[PDB]
Amino acid sequence: NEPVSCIRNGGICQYRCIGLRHKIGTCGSPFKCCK
Repeated sequence: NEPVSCIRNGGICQYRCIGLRHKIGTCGSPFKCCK
């Protein structure tokens, strides 16, 4: 993928995210992109 996973943006990944955290995409499958 040219755009690479959401990690390229500099955000972090986690298995699950809570409302408090915001997700703009999915870092990976076993994790999600959240900040």
